[PDB]
Amino acid sequence: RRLGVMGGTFDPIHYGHLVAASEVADLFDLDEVVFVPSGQPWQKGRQVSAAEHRYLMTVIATASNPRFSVSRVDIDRGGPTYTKDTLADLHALHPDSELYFTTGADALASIMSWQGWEELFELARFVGVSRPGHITSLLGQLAKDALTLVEIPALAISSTDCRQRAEQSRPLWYLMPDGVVQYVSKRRLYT
Amino acid sequence: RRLGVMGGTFDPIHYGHLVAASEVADLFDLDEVVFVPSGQPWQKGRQVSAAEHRYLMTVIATASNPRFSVSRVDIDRGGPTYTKDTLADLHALHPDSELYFTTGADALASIMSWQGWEELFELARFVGVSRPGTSLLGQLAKDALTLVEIPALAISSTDCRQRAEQSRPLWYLMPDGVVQYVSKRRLYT
Ligand SMILES: CC(C)[C@H]1CC[C@H](C)C[C@H]1OC(=O)C[n+]1c(COc2ccccc2)n(C)c2ccccc21
Ligand SMILES: [Cl-]
Ligand SMILES: [Cl-]
Ligand SMILES: [Cl-]
Ligand SMILES: [Cl-]
Ligand SMILES: [Cl-]
Ligand code: NA
Repeated sequence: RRLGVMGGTFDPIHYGHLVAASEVADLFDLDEVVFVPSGQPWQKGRQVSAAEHRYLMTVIATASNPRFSVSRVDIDRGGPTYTKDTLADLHALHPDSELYFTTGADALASIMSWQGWEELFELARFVGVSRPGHITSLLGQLAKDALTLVEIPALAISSTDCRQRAEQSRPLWYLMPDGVVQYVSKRRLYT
Repeated sequence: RRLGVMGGTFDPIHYGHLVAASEVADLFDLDEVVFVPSGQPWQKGRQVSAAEHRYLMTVIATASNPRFSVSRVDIDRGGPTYTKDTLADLHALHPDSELYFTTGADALASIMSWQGWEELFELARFVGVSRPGTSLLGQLAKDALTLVEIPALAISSTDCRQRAEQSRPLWYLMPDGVVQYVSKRRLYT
């Protein structure tokens, strides 16, 4: 049994993320993908939206898919979110599943540089998903089958662009599910 | 009043097309957009799916949007489409609207090359849409048309058909109803 673990802040989630999870599930024959919204990033950058907003947008976006679910392990843990804690928690909850941790390739590079990965690679296989656009030699240096990079055209859609459109009152329709568009608007998330 | 005319083969329609139409409508303050599935393209290539399938997928995809609708005028005319016929038909149906014709930059290049572009520019404002990344340059230089980049057009009909052929999932690249219509009609097997 194989379980995908889609980590991110999901601020907001959009169709790029959903396509990514669907394609990774297909490529690696995953039985389910669990979306795990981050609790509080250690990574330097923008202040993220309140955790319950990012959780609810992720539930709304994934509800209709019988093979997707959403986990609160990172939001409920307390303190900053580390990938190794996420995988430990999910390994305990799903003891017989091989874990496939999936996130944006850039984000994954930062995790590996800052946190290291010998312990991470013992816990899960890793998949970095990248927007359309020497690194192979580097990938050959890594443990066999430990890390795969996958290009997803739909990741031309970005959370940054979605937030900027919302701030500028430009339409979000068809970049993300209807329910997420309306949740963003009626809770006034990105003004 | 301003009306967008979104021409395409829509084989299949996908979220890239819907984002593009929505973005053009916002940029140009269009009151509505009419999608017009075309006949067989002028350019030599694959035979597109039967017109009824492409029309139904476009209706399914746009039904929920109050500002979108679908027109049969090009598929009922028969043959490859002259854009001046499309614009004459839509002008008669919306005679007080200024028309904005939008299509893929590649289709627009074929229009400029094989159809009478001088007559065409009297009839509508032309907008080409493309994903980020030559006679068309002469008209752009004169501001006889405008090109708009749409990131979601990284999603392409070619990739959607290849995925269907290989039994790979189409979820979230296009509305659920289109995914299921493609599957249960076996369109790209
Ligand atoms: C840890 C690095 C050396 C290494 C991990 C395995 C992947 C093949 C990534 C590699 O990173 C890079 O190559 C460059 N890089 C990126 C760019 O991240 C990617 C990711 C995938 C493909 C290309 C670039 N970001 C965001 C970094 C942050 C800190 C240090 C180096 C970083
Ligand atoms: Cl993103
Ligand atoms: Cl609510
Ligand atoms: Cl009118
Ligand atoms: Cl002509
Ligand atoms: Cl049917
Ligand atoms: Na122009």
